[PDB]
Amino acid sequence: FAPDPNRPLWFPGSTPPPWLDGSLPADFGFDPLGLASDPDSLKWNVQAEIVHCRWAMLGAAGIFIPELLTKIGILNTPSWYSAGELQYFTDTTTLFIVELFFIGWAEGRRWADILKPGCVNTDPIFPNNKLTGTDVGYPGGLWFDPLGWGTGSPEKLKELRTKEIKNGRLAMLAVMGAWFQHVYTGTGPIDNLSAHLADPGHATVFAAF
Amino acid sequence: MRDLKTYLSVAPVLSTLWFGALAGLLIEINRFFPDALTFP
Amino acid sequence: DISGLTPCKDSKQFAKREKQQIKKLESSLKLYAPESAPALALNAQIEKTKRRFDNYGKYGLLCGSDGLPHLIVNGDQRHWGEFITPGILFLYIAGWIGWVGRSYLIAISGEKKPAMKEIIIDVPLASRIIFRGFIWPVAAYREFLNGDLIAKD
Amino acid sequence: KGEWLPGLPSPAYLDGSLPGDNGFDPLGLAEDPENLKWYIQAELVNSRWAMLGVAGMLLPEVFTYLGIINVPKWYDAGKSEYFASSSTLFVIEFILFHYVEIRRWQDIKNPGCVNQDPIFKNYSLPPHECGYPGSVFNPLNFEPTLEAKEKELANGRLAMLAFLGFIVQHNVTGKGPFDNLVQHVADPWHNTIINTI
Ligand code: CLA
Ligand code: CLA
Ligand SMILES: CC(/C=C/C=C(C)/C=C/[C@@]12O[C@]1(C)C[C@@H](O)CC2(C)C)=C\C=C\C=C(C)\C=C\C=C(C)\C=C\[C@@]12O[C@]1(C)C[C@@H](O)CC2(C)C
Ligand SMILES: CC(/C=C/C=C(C)/C=C/[C@@]12O[C@]1(C)C[C@@H](O)CC2(C)C)=C\C=C\C=C(C)\C=C\C=C(C)\C=C\[C@@]12O[C@]1(C)C[C@@H](O)CC2(C)C
Ligand SMILES: CCCCCCCS[C@@H]1O[C@H](CO)[C@@H](O)[C@H](O)[C@H]1O
Repeated sequence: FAPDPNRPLWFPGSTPPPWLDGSLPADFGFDPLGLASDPDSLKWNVQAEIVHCRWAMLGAAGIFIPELLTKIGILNTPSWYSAGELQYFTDTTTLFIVELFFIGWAEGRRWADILKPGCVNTDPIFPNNKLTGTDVGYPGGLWFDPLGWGTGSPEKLKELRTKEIKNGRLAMLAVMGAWFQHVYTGTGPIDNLSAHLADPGHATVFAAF
Repeated sequence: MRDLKTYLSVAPVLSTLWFGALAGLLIEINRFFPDALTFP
Repeated sequence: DISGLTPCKDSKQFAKREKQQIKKLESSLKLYAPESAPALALNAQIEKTKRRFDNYGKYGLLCGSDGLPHLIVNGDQRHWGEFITPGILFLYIAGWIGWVGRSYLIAISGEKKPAMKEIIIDVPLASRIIFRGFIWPVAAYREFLNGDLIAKD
Repeated sequence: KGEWLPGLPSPAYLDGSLPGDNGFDPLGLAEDPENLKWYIQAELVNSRWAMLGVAGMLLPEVFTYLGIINVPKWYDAGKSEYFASSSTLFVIEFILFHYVEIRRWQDIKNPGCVNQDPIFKNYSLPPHECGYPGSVFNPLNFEPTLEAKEKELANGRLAMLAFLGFIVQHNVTGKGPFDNLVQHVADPWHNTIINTI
């Protein structure tokens, strides 16, 4: 992961900021507000972007795959927007508290990783189970990298991480798109796509007045 | 970034943030527990 | 009861005050449609007044010859909820604030120019200090015995 | 020496020599050595009392639920009728504890003052460590190893947390601990702290 001063930029013909160097994957020189000027801020922001990207990828899958299969009839899942207010085997509060406990353990160990890199790579109960990762944000090991694709040449690793970051950015945009589309149109996302494909000249945002 | 965090740690800005949070807390407590003369 | 006061559940002046407040609120209700939002807002005020008076009755407050609650401070065991318990809670919050202030003033004392951390606050240091006031009575007591509380000049 | 929060460095004054040291002092209560010496004794006595208290509240209720014995609840045993009336019992307790706790305090102030008994000057407590008298207090001659002290402190801390749980559960439900456990285990997913609020 070496400097790349001739990489494509978000704004062709401009000069990338000095802190955006090109060693990080998926770097296009985009930081107009100077939010990552400090090295510590950049270190924190990289991890924040990674976790946001992965969570939004899972969210995009969970919204768009089940709702496409409902329109085909392979599944009969309810709408994603109102799926939170349905009745389950337990009330929503205890589900949220159990999720808080479990995800809090996981997130606290991730926080310990961020603050101190080695720190938490070893099993608390069985000393022999270790995470084989090396860089922060990529824990590795049998649990988070069973197939071994997470380690390799310093050149294929950069592109493998760039694909992840760009897919996560796209999913991050898509989740908010689905949310606002449901707020402003009153129907599902696949309905919106089909309606827009039927009448692209009219079935848009401006078809609300 | 560092300089802006230093500025946000200056006395008046921290004071207005702290007192705004305090005022919001007290206002919400009074909205949900109004007209308290004693402590049951 | 105490000092010639009667409980507010018995005193007729308290009920008369409650009736007059509701009557005053209901006179402005006549100027609006029964379904309008101002009519809905004055009804909420009427329910709030009813709940307030019912609570003042239930808590067991003493009322004078004017229909207004009167506080008992001397130390009566059936009136601790008016001065004693709130006072203890206030003394716990204020001691918390004072102890967190004292610890922060002590922590920045030994620096090159300690007046810069008094106008530009070291927020991480304050975050470290802040939650030490939860056990402020124990520490305040313990620096009293050892002698780290008072400067002997 | 373990870590209560993996990653957080241990405080300097917590050297790993004391039994039960896991580097847990986020609020800096034990920074002064004079305060730490006092807090060790306080922890030992509080854990030892909480152990017996938790046993006394829990076990007779378990044996009452099984039908072997029939005794009142821990929160109801106070207003029962005994042979001596509550005030007399309190006065006797106050006198006896005023003796024994001052005898113990004299040892905390200086280690070897009150080893000898007044009435029978022949006997004396052999030299020991603070909080661990032994001899008469250890009739069966169990060896005070580091493992034993670590177990004692761990079980005592668990007992203090159990006592706090008992008090809060009785305050918020009005029933005893074991019946709360039975109600929870009967249907875990609808009998939690959330359903009582
Ligand atoms: C993530 C990508 C993405 C995609 C593919 C779509 C696609 C669509 N949106 Mg949409 N949207 C998005 C993000 C996206 N949106 C975001 C982030 C928001 C929140 C501001 C919205 C808010 C929104 C509303 C309020 C409405 C739509 C509507 C629509 C449909 C009609 C087209 C239109 O009017 O667009 C309008 C687009 C916008 C207002 C903002 C989109 C800006 C995104 C971020 C850029 C996308 C292009 C970018 C180069 C990436 C390309 C991806 C590639 C696959 C092409 C169409 C299916 C309409 C609909 O339901 O049709 C009936 C409609 O009413 N969208
Ligand atoms: C660290 C905070 C702190 C502490 C511990 C004290 C403590 C004390 N002050 Mg004091 N004081 C303070 C701040 C503080 N003051 C400030 C900021 C002012 C200027 C407004 C004063 C003005 C003042 C006067 C004029 C008098 C005292 C007096 C006293 C003494 C009696 C208690 C009293 O009257 O309180 C009353 C306290 C106040 C009226 C001021 C309180 C101001 C706020 C609540 C404190 C906020 C501190 C800081 C902003 C928070 C630190 C945050 C940090 C973690 C980053 C007591 C030793 C009296 C005395 O000497 O008699 C013995 C007296 O006459 N103080
Ligand atoms: C959009 C977004 C962030 C956008 C930020 C942008 C553009 C910032 C840009 C800048 O900072 C830079 C780059 C550089 C600066 O110099 C300039 C600016 C401009 C300041 C994050 C979204 C992030 C969105 C995320 C993480 C969403 C995750 C969603 C999940 C997990 C959804 C789950 C569910 O949908 C399922 C799966 C099933 C349902 O039934 C239940 C639920 C729970 C609803
Ligand atoms: C002694 C004790 C209880 C004793 C109970 C007894 C005798 C009960 C007796 C009875 O039941 C019987 C027998 C029979 C019943 O019929 C009658 C009664 C009377 C009801 C509890 C102690 C209970 C003590 C407790 C709960 C202490 C908790 C302290 C904590 C958690 C402090 C933690 C920290 O201090 C550290 C560790 C490090 C800091 O840096 C950070 C913080 C967090 C501040
Ligand atoms: C919420 C607790 C953490 C909040 C941190 C906010 C910025 S912390 C901030 O950092 C500046 C340097 O960048 C320092 O000059 C300043 O003293 C300090 O308060």
